[PDB]
Amino acid sequence: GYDRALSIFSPDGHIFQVEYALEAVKRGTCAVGVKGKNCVVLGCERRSTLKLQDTRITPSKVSKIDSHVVLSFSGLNADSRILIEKARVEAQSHRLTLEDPVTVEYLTRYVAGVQQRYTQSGGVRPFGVSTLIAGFDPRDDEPKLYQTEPSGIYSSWSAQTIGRNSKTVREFLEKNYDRKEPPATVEECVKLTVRSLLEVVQTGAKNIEITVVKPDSDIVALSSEEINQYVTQIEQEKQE
Amino acid sequence: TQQPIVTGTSVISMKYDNGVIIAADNLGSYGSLLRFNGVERLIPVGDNTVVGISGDISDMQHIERLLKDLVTENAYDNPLADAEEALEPSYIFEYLATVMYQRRSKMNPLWNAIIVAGVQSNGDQFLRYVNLLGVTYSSPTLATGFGAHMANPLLRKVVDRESDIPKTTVQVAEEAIVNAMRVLYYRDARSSRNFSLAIIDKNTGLTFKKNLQVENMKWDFAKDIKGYGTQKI
Amino acid sequence: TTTLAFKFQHGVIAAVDSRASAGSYISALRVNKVIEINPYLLGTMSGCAADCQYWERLLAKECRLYYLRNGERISVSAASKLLSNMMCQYRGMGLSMGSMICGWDKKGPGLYYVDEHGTRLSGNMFSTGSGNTYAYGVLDSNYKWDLSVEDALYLGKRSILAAAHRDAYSGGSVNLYHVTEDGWIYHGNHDVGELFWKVKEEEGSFNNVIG
Amino acid sequence: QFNPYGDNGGTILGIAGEDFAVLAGDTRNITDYSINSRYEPKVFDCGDNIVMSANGFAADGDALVKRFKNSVKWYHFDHNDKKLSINSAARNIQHLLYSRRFFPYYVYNIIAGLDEDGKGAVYSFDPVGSYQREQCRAGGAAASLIMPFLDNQVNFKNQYEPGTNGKVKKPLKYLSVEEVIKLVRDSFTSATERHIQVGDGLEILIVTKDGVRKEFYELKRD
Amino acid sequence: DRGVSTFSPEGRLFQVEYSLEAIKLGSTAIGIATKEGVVLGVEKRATSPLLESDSIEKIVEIDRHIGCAMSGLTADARSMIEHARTAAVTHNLYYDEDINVESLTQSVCDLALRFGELMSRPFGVALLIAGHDADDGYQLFHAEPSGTFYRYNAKAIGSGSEGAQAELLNEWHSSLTLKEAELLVLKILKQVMEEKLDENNAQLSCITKQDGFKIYDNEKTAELIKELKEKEAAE
Amino acid sequence: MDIILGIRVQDSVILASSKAVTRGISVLKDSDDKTRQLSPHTLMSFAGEAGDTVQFAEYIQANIQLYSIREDYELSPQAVSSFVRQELAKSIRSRRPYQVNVLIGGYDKKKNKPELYQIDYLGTKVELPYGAHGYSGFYTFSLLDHHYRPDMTTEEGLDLLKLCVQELEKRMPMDFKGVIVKIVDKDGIRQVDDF
Amino acid sequence: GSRRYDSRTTIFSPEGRLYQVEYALESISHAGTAIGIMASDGIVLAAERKVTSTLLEQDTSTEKLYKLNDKIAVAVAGLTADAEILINTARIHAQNYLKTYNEDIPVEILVRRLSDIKQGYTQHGGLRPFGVSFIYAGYDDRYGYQLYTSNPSGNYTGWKAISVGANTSAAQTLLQMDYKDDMKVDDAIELALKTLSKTTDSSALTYDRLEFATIRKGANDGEVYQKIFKPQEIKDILVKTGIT
Amino acid sequence: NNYDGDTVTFSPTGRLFQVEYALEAIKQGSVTVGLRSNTHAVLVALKRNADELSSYQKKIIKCDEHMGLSLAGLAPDARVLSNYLRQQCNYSSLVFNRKLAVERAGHLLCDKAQKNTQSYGGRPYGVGLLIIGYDKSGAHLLEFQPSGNVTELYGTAIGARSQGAKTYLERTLDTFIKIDGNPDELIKAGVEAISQSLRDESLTVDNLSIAIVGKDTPFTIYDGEAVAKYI
Ligand SMILES: *[C@@]([C])([C][O])[C@](*)(=O)[C]([C]C1=[C][C]=[C][C]=[C]1)[N]C(=O)[C]([C]C1=[C][N]C2=C1[C]=[C][C]=[C]2)[N]C(=O)[C]([C])[N]C(=O)C1=C([C])C2=C([C]1)[C]=[C][C]=[C]2
Ligand SMILES: [Mg+2]
Ligand SMILES: [Mg+2]
Repeated sequence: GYDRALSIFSPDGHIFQVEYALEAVKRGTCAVGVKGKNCVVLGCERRSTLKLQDTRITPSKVSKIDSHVVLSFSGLNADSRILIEKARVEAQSHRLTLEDPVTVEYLTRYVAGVQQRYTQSGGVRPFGVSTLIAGFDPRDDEPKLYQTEPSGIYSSWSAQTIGRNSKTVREFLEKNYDRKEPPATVEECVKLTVRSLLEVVQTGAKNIEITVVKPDSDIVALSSEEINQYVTQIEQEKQE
Repeated sequence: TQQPIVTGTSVISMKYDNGVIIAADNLGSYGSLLRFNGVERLIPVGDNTVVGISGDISDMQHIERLLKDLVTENAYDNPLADAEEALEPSYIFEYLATVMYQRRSKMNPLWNAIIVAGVQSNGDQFLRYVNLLGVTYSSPTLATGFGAHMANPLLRKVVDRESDIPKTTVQVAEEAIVNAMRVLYYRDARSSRNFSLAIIDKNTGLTFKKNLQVENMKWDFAKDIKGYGTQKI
Repeated sequence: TTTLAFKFQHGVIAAVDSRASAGSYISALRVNKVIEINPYLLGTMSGCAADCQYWERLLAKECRLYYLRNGERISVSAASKLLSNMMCQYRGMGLSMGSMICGWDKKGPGLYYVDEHGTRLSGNMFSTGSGNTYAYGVLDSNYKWDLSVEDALYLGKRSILAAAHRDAYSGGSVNLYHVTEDGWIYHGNHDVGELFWKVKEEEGSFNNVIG
Repeated sequence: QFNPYGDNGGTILGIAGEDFAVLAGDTRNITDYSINSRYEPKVFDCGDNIVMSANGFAADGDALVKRFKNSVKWYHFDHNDKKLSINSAARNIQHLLYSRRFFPYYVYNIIAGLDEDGKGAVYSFDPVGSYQREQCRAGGAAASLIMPFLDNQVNFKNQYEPGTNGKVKKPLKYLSVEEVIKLVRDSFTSATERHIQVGDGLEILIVTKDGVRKEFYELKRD
Repeated sequence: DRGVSTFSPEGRLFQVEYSLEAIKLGSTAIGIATKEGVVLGVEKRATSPLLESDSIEKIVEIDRHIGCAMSGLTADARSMIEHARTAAVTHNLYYDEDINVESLTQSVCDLALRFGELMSRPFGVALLIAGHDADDGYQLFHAEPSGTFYRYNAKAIGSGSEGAQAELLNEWHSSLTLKEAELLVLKILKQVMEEKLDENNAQLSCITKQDGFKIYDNEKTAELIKELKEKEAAE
Repeated sequence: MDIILGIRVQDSVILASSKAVTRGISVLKDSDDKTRQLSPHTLMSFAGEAGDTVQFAEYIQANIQLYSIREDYELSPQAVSSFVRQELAKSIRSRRPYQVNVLIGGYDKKKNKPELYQIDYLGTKVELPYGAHGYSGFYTFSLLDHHYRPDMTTEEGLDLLKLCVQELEKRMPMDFKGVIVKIVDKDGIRQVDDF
Repeated sequence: GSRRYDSRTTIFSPEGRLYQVEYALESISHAGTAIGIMASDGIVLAAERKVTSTLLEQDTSTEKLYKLNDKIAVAVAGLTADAEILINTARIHAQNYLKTYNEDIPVEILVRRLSDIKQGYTQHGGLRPFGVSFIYAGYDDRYGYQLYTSNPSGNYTGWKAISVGANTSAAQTLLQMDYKDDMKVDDAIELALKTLSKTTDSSALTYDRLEFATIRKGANDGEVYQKIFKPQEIKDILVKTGIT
Repeated sequence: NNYDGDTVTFSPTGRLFQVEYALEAIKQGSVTVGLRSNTHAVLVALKRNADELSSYQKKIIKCDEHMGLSLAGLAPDARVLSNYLRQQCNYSSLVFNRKLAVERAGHLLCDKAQKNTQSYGGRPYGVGLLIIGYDKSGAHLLEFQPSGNVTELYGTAIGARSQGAKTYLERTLDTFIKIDGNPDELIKAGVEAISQSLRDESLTVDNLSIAIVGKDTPFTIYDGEAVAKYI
């Protein structure tokens, strides 16, 4: 078999292949995650270079791993499918052997472990993907939001963004998001998520996707018109 | 798992004051057929060990080759192969015992009963038994097959316990062994008159006697025996 | 063997005998048929002694690793399932192991029956072993959810006694456990010889037996 | 058909004292109605103040002992010459036995020594690895002859104090090494009389904080 | 290109030496061994204020009697921790006892050089393994990706290591109490850290014979930080 | 386990499954639910050798749940039944086959039709208006042959099912401890708590 | 050893791109243009054969349009040999699905499977990727008519109208201009041919330089029919639309 | 230069540079001395610490009751090779009821190290070993190099500044060989030999490591206050 060590240390103590995988994430479309008091919202950019697209059948940016957990990403699209599939298999494998659905923290730890494994295994390259994993643990009303990256490190976030121009939207979230008082309602949480994407997106038409996840496996994706109403209200307040 | 085909009967042995004696007949039986009459079942290893083998002859020939190859291998990169690092009886036995127990554990045994007789570096007598099951034991007298039932009782009258060994001479021990071989010829239906005998002494070394015969047999009393009860003529 | 275990208002009772046999021969008078997996988890044993000890101690290894990875104690439901999954690997290979996994977790007190076929059953009351029928008789006629800790311990104790008396392959002594939300509590070793005569006098039972 | 198992007879006996332990066994080795050896050692000093005997099928017994002796050697290498405690040895032997759950070592195994508090310890096994610490245990051919005698004379079972008539038991006073050795010798002399596979010789290994000591006694050779 | 298991002209494995450079970029971790216990402390170093700092897990339990701190590419530590936990509990299964801290460390270090063309590269993380056993008492080990492990009375690893190690050189003595060690870790962490030390960006832990391995609460550490400030202002 | 029945009426599928579980000579449980929800509108009951039944059912459940998540779409009862059959047909020639018989009751939301599939451990699939496994059919099929209509209501289906259980309770030597009844229709799966 | 000669086909550039995937896409940009247009009542697949000869046997030739099953077809742009490897795998996958579930495979599931195979060659194995881009035209009862495209990266996306191969930039602009949502198959046929006629590098668009196919519900009642156009039929539709 | 990229490449002058670089790792390692008489064999090792808070890296490893070695270079490689010896010593005991000859132990180490010098992908061992033992032909001392070369010697030394100790032993040859039935005097000669390789630092209680094997002496290691006698 092909055993070649592709991810290796350089003289300055860097694994370039893992770092170049982060550059692939930098190229990817912007994804954002914001957790309110009783919900989490996942926002995703859709680049408008591709029109004549069939939005019914085109792979959505946010993917359900189980009925209570979702996964969005930034980076190589093809790479993300492999992580999503593995995650979905592990989710069912956990229910089958332990009789409880995975916690959001466990699922994140698994996906992060897969990413890490591909940084010190022979004949393979790292995943050019960073993920935002969100949901609610079984019989728990505390929101969960985690981030992973090609190296395999993961951590929990009150709010986080990844992908192209993520530096800008993170800047926005850092000054707008208050920890002492997070978005109390769904509206406030979505509004803040849309506002953050409007710093980067360009047009607020079909370029913004929003997915709201509430406790007890209550996951819904907002439509174009519903999002467009947020876009309208934000700019009308801005004209002042 | 197999069944033994061509077989060798009893191997008998005993310790005496300065060494060990071992003996076995020269027959290779094919069931009730006394097929082969020139089979050597005592196999010397160097000048300090004799391995006596009973049971399946094809497996005996295989073991014979393992021992021949063992001597070759021991000499490799060994300037003391004919001195301090020569093969000992205890080394040869433990090797065979390892092989026998491994083969039985794979359910493919060497269908044999083996007695390793020899004298160690320090002059100590070595006499130990091993068989197809990997079972091992040592005693002042050892015998396989029919020898266990008929020879041991005779040999144990000479050396009944450990303290009788220094009191037993080579002439007495050889005499006991030779008598035992005669008794086996009288009573074992798969035995032969012709046999081999080996003496390993700490002073005189290895003496290997071939083409020995059972002699001084009692048959004359047969003439008087008539019928199976009431018949007089 | 005879083992039993049942849920009630104040947790779960677990009671086992202590005999071991090799044909008609009583090979052991005092074997421990309960394993202390952790401070809140117990496992009863019935069937092949070796199988019971090996696999339930392997379960404890696996339950301990769960705590280290997750920073939290394993549920009774998950623990019972790990064990039932072990049984399914050696499916048809000739293992003989009947066990109850007793404990207290976030759902309250838990009790699962697991056997060598990979069977996994949740319930309020179970009894395994050669003398389980005798134990069930006493349990079924006297069990309530509203039992006091004192009355519940006695019921499990008395139920094993019933089996020890009639079943030839059950006896020796009775080992009692009481599982609470602060953990299991051992309630001693009770010789059946002494217990029988004591219960006979105090209760008035076993009238047919002379003493 | 090839039968990989056999029966080499023999009987073994372990008794735990307050600050000592004994492991005894006869020295006779047999197949069917024949004697292989009148002196074939069966109880071994395995190191770290531990004695062991695997009785039943000698080939499997020798293999187990050989493997445990090896386990002790590698325990020293891997864990900085740390002493293997008797409880740790017992657990190790369980795994050696269960490694052959589907092709068992055909032996009844007993080990003896001292626990970490210096008290006498005996551990007993079945052929597939179930074990436990015991005060008294006889194993092998005449195990059923000897065990009841030990229940009576070591644990004072069915023995009550005269005058009370069954109301008060005989108190469980500890036994000295001299008293234990008497019970061992009488156990084997009795077993030798009524069991054909028991006889020839008796070898006892006594374990104390000072080390391992041996005592040999002749038995009837019929 | 060149082999992964290649020796340099100086007699060192290139990849092992390069992994050591990655460990120098990692966040600071400090360990101090005393006769009352071993203290382990780490710099969390959150990359952003929105990152929930309590999810940063750079101190980890291996067994009840063994703890572990990490520095470098912390993602690489997860498989090492998993192996350590498995080795610790497996030994408990085979021998019905706790495993020696040294033996546990040796088991972890056996993974180190299992790389070639097995894993494709050495680990990019160093570990401080602290624990207690009956034979050798309270112990602190430093496990490297070279496969080498040294025992230490006190040790610092990460970006502020040589500065912290020089400070540990002067401060450590054989009669240190547990409380004194706690304040000493906090003191040296505060010295080498970029941001100002508090209960949210720095974590403490210890291992004692009685209570075993414990990670300290943020409320408990906050008091020790306040106790440190006052005693430094005292002279 | 012992008895599992199934009946497909006008607008639903009804599955009845015994509650007894026996080891040796003792009935360990009299409230066992011999069924798994494969999807919101697909229910599978099962009966066969100890242990194999639940393991197989849960393995099927996991696979269908995996499909549902991957495609964000519920498989038709026909598709699920075919998947299950193939797994059993694959199993029968294995080293150690899974000795499990199943009934799959589902409501097809596309066609707006209830569907009942009977599959035995060999992988023998048949679509039926009513079905059973083992000896259950010997007692009940004569009643079903007589009383069954395809335009029956759910309530009439339950009444005919009661008659089948009464006949089983009269003429079967074994005590199966009554049945748990579940209904599968357009609105999903629900349990009849009083039967 | 062998390491010396390894090109390392599955690595990132410093910018975070996959070299071989990018170079495979460069190869595909020189391939004959293929166009797919989805309408309300069907799908059109049109493709240009590359500089043919008069001695090429056209009626038995197939380099662009392939049938995966009765409901799904693909247009190829790139190395034909590479495409046939993938096509045969896709044909098997569709049959595996049909055997398992007793239903025809949903279009997306087939597309995802092929795209996952392409992805694998970019992440592991040390082999060169497939120098192929597909346009998938298919139908199922969930989403109805569907167009997809996949490329050597293993990334796939859905489309109303799309082009692959040469001059996709020019072709996509022309499609974006004239395409409407309420469009029909007969109109889409005309759009496809008109777009090829303007983007082609050849002097004039003729029947012998084209492969053409439609997927219509224009089959007797509720069912779908695949029509791979014959040389004479392509000649007729070229006259009908007013190109020749 | 161009021929040092891997172990599978000869240089134009017939040299194997990766092996030579592995040999270089031994020279960087701390000094260790080996010497023997006709009755006993002794190892003496200067242990090295990381700093004052650190412990002193162990240098001597036991292989059997009658055999053991001291290391110089990559310690993990010594652990691998010593583990291999432990297994080989043990295979000889379990199968042949025979204590492994020290000469044969050297032959096995040679062959194990050699395989790593001729194959692609792997690397040579980066450690040197001094093996001592007492077998049926008396006391023995071996020097192992990771090139594969194993040499039986009366005395030797490897590591940094090892030439000083080696010269001393070359002078003392006739004296220390005759030290029969006197373990303490043989150790003294070893401690005096290793002292010739010291600069700046001297032999302290936690610095010095000694091992001995002989006629009626199992392989035992002396560390800590057990070696204060010889300082
Ligand atoms: C009842 C007493 C008898 O059925 C009970 O089931 C016990 C359960 C038990 C659980 C844990 C520990 C000990 C016992 N079972 C036995 O005692 C079994 C019964 C049995 C014999 N053969 C068999 C059985 C069960 C299933 C298949 C086959 N007995 C044993 O397993 C025998 C072999 N055990 C011993 O002989 C033991 C000895 C001697 C011994 C043991 C077990 C444990 C510790 C020290 C000594
Ligand atoms: Mg007799
Ligand atoms: Mg059927």
